Amino acid sequence: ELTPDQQTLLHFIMDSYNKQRMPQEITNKILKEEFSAEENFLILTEMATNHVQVLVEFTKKLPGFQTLDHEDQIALLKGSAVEAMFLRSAEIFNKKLPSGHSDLLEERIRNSGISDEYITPMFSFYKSIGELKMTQEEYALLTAIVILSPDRQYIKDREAVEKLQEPLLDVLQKLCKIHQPENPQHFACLLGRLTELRTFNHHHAEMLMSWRVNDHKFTPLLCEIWDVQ
Amino acid sequence: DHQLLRYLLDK
Ligand SMILES: CC(C)c1onc(-c2c(Cl)cccc2Cl)c1COc1ccc(-c2ccc3c(C(=O)O)cccc3c2)cc1
Repeated sequence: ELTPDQQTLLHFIMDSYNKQRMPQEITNKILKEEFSAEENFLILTEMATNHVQVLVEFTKKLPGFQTLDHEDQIALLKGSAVEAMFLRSAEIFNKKLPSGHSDLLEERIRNSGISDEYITPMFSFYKSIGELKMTQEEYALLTAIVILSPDRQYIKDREAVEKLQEPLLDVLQKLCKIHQPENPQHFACLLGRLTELRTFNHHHAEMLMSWRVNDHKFTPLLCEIWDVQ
Repeated sequence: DHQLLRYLLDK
């Protein structure tokens, strides 16, 4: 059974996770626009930059986030951005969200200048995680949990972060025990993703360099969050 | 450093 003091957390969090949202004028381009390596890339860039804005808003609304050292907020934001994106995109492919044009969106991803070494793992992650039949709450909690990771590089008060992350993990676990009494290893399976996600940061930094040397157009926001000269 | 992130965080 979930406590009152917890059921209030999950609600505020679940609240933020549905508050903001990507504009339909943008998300419609997965459908309308032509399908070329340039147009695909541009659209993918547009998606990322807007999502970054949604992330900040969401993250800010996370309980206790703002009491944190401002230098630590940047480190957390710059550290979970990509991982959060993978989850949102996973959700999209997994829930086959309508405003996602999954098939078409996978088209544009498959052809945007992304190395094969990266596309494969990217989708394998998508297939395996989809097969977890996650509830929007699970995605939401793993996100907040991804964002509030203490063990992020360049973090000063890592203890302060743990204090913020612990409460969510438990809420997530509590739920696992409730809605998944049959299978006890669910929670640990969920946490596994956390590691899988990490793996992708190495890969992502690569692709940024690749695109970069190919005079690929990013945005002032993305360049900031991902440290690109 | 980080003009945009800070800015968004203050809006
Ligand atoms: C800079 C560009 C070229 C880029 O480089 N690497 C990536 C990449 C890829 Cl390929 C795969 C995984 C992770 C990353 Cl980081 C991207 C594109 O990365 C992204 C980032 C975010 C979305 C997105 C988010 C929310 C939504 C929502 C909604 O939830 O409101 C609705 C509809 C569509 C939505 C799309 C799509 C692609």
